[PDB]
Amino acid sequence: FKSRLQEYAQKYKLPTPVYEIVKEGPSHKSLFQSTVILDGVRYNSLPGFFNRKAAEQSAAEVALRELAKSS
Repeated sequence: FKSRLQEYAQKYKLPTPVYEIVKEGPSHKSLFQSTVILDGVRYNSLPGFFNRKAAEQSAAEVALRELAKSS
């Protein structure tokens, strides 16, 4: 959520988005999942990521897309 979406939440007077990170699977074949929670609304990233940054970006994309939908 950090960046544009963060500034948006601030302008929307919404509670600071909560970032949670979930890591599962083998130590050599691990998968990352990012969850961004904003005002009770949960934004889950896509599965099948092998990088924390990749999952985080996906989570942000979901939040942004859902924002455009609500826009």
